[PDB]
Amino acid sequence: SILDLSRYQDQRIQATFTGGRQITGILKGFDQLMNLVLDDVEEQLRNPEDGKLTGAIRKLGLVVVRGTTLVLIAPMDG
Amino acid sequence: LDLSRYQDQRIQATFTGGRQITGILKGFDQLMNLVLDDVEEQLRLTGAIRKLGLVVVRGTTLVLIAPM
Amino acid sequence: SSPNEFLNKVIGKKVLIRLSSGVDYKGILSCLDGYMNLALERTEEYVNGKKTNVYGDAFIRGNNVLYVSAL
Amino acid sequence: SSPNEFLNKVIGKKVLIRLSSGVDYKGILSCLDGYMNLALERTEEYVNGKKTNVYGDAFIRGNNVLYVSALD
Amino acid sequence: TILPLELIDKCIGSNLWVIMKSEREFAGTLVGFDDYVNIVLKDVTEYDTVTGVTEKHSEMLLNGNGMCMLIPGGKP
Amino acid sequence: ILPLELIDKCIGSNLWVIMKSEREFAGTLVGFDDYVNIVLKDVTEYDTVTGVTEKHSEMLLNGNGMCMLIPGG
Ligand SMILES: [Zn+2]
Ligand SMILES: [Zn+2]
Ligand SMILES: [Zn+2]
Ligand SMILES: [Zn+2]
Ligand SMILES: [Zn+2]
Ligand SMILES: [Zn+2]
Ligand SMILES: [Zn+2]
Ligand SMILES: [Zn+2]
Repeated sequence: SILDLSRYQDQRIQATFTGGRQITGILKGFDQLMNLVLDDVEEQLRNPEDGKLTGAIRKLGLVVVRGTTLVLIAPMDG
Repeated sequence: LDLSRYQDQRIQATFTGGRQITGILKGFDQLMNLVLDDVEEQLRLTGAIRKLGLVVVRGTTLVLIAPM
Repeated sequence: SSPNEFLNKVIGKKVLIRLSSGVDYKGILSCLDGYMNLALERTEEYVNGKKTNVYGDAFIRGNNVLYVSAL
Repeated sequence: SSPNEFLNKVIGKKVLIRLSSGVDYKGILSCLDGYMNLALERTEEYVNGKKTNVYGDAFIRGNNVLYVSALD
Repeated sequence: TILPLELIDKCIGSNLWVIMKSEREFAGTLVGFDDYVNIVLKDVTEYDTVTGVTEKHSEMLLNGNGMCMLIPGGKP
Repeated sequence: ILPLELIDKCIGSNLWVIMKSEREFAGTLVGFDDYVNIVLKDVTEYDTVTGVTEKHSEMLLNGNGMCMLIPGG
């Protein structure tokens, strides 16, 4: 796994947190605890009460993802 | 952190997410896991209540402990 | 049968992964590690019955899910 | 430890402990350990701004809390 | 004085009733656990409390983080 | 580069912090610990759900609650 992720180094990935937040960003680095450094990250906004992805983005730039709330990482389709 | 003061006392405890119970402190560890006896959850805060008995409390959702 | 031992034993089987929020993932396990980080092949995301996404490969933090069971 | 420094800096005084957007605690920090567990005297519970409980002496797992700030 | 993890240790092979922070409950047989109190349960039956709906699992890994309580013995 | 190190270069700069809840925090990094609990000062807190803001001179932000830490934010 700490090996598997290196395969996606420098590439854009999806991430899902506990609570529901979803983001995308470029994998710049990470540790064994699953703390990430993502570049050019865009959080995918959610319908306030429906919960669904609105299609709208929000830009965050260079970010440190906390492994404590990280649930899912996944590459782009293809 | 000096929970030994409340050993065998009836204490009260609330959890992440709103659960709240009562019971007698029968032991604990450094990570705040507890052993409680004669436990009673106050259902949710409807006056309802259920009896759980001897219980191991997890310290990962434990938020607050208090006497009575 | 440790959590690890349990997890090893379910490699290559369709597994169900429930989130505290009642979102489910299901896919064939593929890889593990000491910290319960799971690697799955094709993965489907459901919001109670309703498929809502598919991931070709996925990494899932076991530490942060509700449970892991074998379908 | 800056967290340790912040906490000590506020022992014996009144602190605001936010559990969630909905739930807060207020009281006098009295004691603390290295697992961020807190002992408070005369601690109060607020829900949506309404003081729903007074506990007196109490322990709070800082670890399972949103934040701890000096009150005012 | 009773130690929580030693009590859990004595429950291997026994029935546990587990209560989460959400509106979910599990009853099964303790197969083993982590030093982090992640447990393996056999012949589990899960209870939703909101709906009241139930389901069953031959074997499962129940994560400790979301746990509030483990009750030696079973439901109810 | 290492996530922990990136936070280290931010000691003294502004930090934007996003939680798993609808709560956000912007302040200046005083310091952190091994578990990434954070001390912020001159802090402005954003409830994104209602929309109300709030202010704090100095606070300890619990690491377990954080999703994201954004340098200079
Ligand atoms: Zn770029
Ligand atoms: Zn009893
Ligand atoms: Zn692999
Ligand atoms: Zn493998
Ligand atoms: Zn593949
Ligand atoms: Zn189930
Ligand atoms: Zn280095
Ligand atoms: Zn505040």
